[PDB]
Amino acid sequence: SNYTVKIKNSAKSDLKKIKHSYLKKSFLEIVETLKNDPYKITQSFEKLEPKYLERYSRRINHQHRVVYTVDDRNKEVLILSAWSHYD
Amino acid sequence: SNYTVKIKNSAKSDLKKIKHSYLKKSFLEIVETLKNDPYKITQSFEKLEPKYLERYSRRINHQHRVVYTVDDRNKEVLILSAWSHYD
Amino acid sequence: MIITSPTEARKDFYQLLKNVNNNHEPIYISGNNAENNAVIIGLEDWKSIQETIYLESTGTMDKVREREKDNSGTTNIDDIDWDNL
Amino acid sequence: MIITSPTEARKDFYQLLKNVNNNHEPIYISGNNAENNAVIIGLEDWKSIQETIYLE
Amino acid sequence: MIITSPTEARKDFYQLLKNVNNNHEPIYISGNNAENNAVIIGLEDWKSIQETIYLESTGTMDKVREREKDNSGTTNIDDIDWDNL
Amino acid sequence: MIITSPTEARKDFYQLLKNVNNNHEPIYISGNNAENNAVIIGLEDWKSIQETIYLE
Repeated sequence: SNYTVKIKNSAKSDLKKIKHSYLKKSFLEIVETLKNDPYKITQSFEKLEPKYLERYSRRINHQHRVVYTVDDRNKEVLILSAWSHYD
Repeated sequence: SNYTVKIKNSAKSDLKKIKHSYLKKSFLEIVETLKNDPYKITQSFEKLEPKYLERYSRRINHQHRVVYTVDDRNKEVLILSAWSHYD
Repeated sequence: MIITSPTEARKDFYQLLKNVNNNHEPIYISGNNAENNAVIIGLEDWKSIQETIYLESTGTMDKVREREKDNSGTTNIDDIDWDNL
Repeated sequence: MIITSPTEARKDFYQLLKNVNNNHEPIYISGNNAENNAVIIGLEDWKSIQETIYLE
Repeated sequence: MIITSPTEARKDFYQLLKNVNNNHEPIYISGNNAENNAVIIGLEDWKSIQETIYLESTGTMDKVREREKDNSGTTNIDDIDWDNL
Repeated sequence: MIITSPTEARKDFYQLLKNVNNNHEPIYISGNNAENNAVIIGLEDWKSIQETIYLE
């Protein structure tokens, strides 16, 4: 019902691109869903392949995704990417 | 109905990746279409945006495109990319 | 730009679909709650848009724009030595 | 991927408008001919797409 | 792995669409030519695949796999100061 | 981007198989029962997709 949402520090450069592209509002709406139910079928939530690795994605918009995994044991969401354009 | 098909020299390295990914035959079918009619409605032919720049694409496979322009006066097709991945 | 309300768009919806495809121009749908504003685009025009954004997001268009401006010259495709590659 | 007919899109229209903006996924409208085929995309997603296509 | 000919796929087509969604198991169509070789997949199963291919083609999954492996630690998302960005 | 019904897909079955392999784009099948929807994709494209996902 509640999760800790963290981000790999090597992924924080994505957040600056999210900010400069005026997508911070859409990104933290995803963060709020990740805090409550990271499996809620909203924001085009998808289970990435191969599904045994249990990586997930949510759409910040049509181009960019939040890619993350979930530690169901300790109830913690690890954001691994918040920018889906090759830079 | 012939067109001349040229590739930018800086795009030659794309062809190396085409060859070693077994995409050569598909790429050469696109070339043969470009020689006859680079506007033929096959191979998922698309007019790229912004359309005033008059760039086009055809699909080598699900992932990779031939991106090109067309000199209609001289009947010359210029391939600018044949590999849609960063490496 | 063509702008209509959600109410008016819903009534004349079949004509809207016909118009986006005939005129190749999007219709904008603007209501009181700007949260639910949207755009309607003909499917064929959408595919060119989708193809472009895909090639942008892969870095292909950035590479294509550089290659247009470099002085590398061209080579006739029939001159490519495929065995050497 | 949400695919609907023109008639069902007409009926569920107001819900489609908010789903499109919430899910950031376009609704595909497909019918029996080309005059009936379109997509619905959120205005803000569409503006971001317009930015990606018209760079400096 | 279900392999069937184009003729038998066409005959049982309506049931194949049901089985591909119920079993979540793709159906391989293999005929005498390459142009008639194809795969039928349920739409929701396809969307997971489609989304993954997009993230792979943009290089995002490479950076995801890199960052999973590195030793950079994790900052809590509420601790991020967007003004120091 | 062909979006067709299961009935029309069965009717044009052989041309659709050719189209998916020549265009390297999937054909989407959307019926009145939205959860029996499906996708047809060329075999070679499918194999390249699978190896991209499952490569060690």
